[PDB]
Amino acid sequence: DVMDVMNRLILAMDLMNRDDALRVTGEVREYIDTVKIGYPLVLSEGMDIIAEFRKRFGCRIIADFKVADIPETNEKICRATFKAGADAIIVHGFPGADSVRACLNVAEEMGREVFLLTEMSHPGAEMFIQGAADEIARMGVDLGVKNYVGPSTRPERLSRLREIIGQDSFLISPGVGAQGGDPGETLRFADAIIVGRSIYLADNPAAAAAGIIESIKDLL
Amino acid sequence: DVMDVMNRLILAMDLMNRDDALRVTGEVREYIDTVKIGYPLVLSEGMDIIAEFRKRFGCRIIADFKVADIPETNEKICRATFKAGADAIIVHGFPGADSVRACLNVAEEMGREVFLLTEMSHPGAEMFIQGAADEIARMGVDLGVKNYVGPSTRPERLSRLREIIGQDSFLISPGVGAQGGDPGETLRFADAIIVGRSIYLADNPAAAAAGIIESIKDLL
Ligand SMILES: O=c1cc(O)n([C@@H]2O[C@H](COP(=O)(O)O)[C@@H](O)[C@H]2O)c(=O)[nH]1
Ligand SMILES: O=c1cc(O)n([C@@H]2O[C@H](COP(=O)(O)O)[C@@H](O)[C@H]2O)c(=O)[nH]1
Ligand SMILES: [Cl-]
Ligand SMILES: [Cl-]
Ligand SMILES: [Cl-]
Ligand SMILES: [Mg+2]
Repeated sequence: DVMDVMNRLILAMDLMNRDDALRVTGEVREYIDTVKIGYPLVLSEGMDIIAEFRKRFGCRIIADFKVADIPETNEKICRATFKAGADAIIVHGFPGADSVRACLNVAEEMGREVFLLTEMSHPGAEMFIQGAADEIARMGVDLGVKNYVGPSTRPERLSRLREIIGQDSFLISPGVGAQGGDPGETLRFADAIIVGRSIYLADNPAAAAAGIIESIKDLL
Repeated sequence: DVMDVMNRLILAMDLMNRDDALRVTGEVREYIDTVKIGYPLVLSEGMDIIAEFRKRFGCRIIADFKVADIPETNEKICRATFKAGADAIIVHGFPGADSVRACLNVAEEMGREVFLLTEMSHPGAEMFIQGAADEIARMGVDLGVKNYVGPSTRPERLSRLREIIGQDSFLISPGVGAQGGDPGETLRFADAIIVGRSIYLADNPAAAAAGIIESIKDLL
């Protein structure tokens, strides 16, 4: 009972121009039915971009908003985001359980899903997030979180996060390609990989996506 | 050399419809010249609301976006935010130094300021953020950050943050009113207080703002 991500591949659409974002997403549509839309695109083009993607493509939308406020503000952010048509939203765990619970409550009420971001993929994540991440994950499990995000760039950490959340939980993982993570190795632990620049900056994004999929063909 | 906030009072405009947000801000305009605009309003009404506030009120705009992504994405968020006319942006320190530096770089390029959020005001902040907060503040100092955010709801923690950053740094503080923080006590340590619901949900927002100011009149 998890979202059925085509080819285990989620596009991180972080182009900031509507025309370019629409073109590239359209070009890879035969390979990907799940698109992660974040603030680079939303702050450049408006929340109506979610509407436009739904209209143009047959794609699920994950709003990567890394929600990280107090409970009252988190509730408002989630409400606005789901109102706009996002299927799911990504929330930070480091602000604590009440902040996460606020998002879960709105998602339950509105019939949508929360993804909990545990450890991040960039070097700075080692300073504070890494040391909290196992506990953030355990907190997620205690709160009944079913969907998680963890880092492709640290296979040992991604493996531990998978252990904590169990095989039944859904885990997606960014940092593949540009940040150095390997698609096949990441899919040992994650249900789906998130890929941005490797696809959207390619001369031929469709060929780039098809190439990633070919490399993981035996894992589909 | 620091931001000059009228009446040491920053309005947290978290109403989610344009008409109400503009009306209430108009009602209190004689008391403030600095407005914090966050995702509740921006995700509901669009980034164009920032220019509209500048057109109507001439106020400074702090974009409270809790920026908490990897460096590459942080750059794009800051660029989109400053393009919309924000004077400053609030950035989480928890994701580490590289993520903060990404924001500082864009702010310098566009003539804007970064505010570093150290400890948060809500109960969940105790789980992970609080234990990292002094180190996050020292990181800010090392990075040359001059503007900080810390919690009205824990004056002893707010005082410690002031100690770390020094008297020359600029410190603003939310959690006043609704979350239990006291305006005058908070201004012992913060340069300015952030106030949302105690004003914008009041029967008479102007009288609410006037009342807060009366209570701190000997601190102005
Ligand atoms: O830990 C994380 C969490 C993320 O959401 N992301 C997001 O995943 C995407 C990665 O894109 P890319 O493949 O271009 O590196 C970006 O949208 C980024 O904001 C990440 O890189 N690391
Ligand atoms: O630690 C923090 C950091 C914040 O930015 N905030 C923000 O400050 C505002 C507080 O508003 P209020 O006065 O209604 O509690 C909200 O916009 C909230 O998102 C906070 O409450 N605590
Ligand atoms: Cl709250
Ligand atoms: Cl770093
Ligand atoms: Cl909590
Ligand atoms: Mg007083």
